[PDB]
Amino acid sequence: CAVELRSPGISRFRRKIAKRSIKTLEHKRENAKE
Repeated sequence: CAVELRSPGISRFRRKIAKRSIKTLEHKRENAKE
């Protein structure tokens, strides 16, 4: 099915959920000491 060809349903919002969790992962070992 063409789920991400013309209208990517869920995909435009699934990444926003990941961008909120992944940012915390990035700000863990790279946001401590030096």
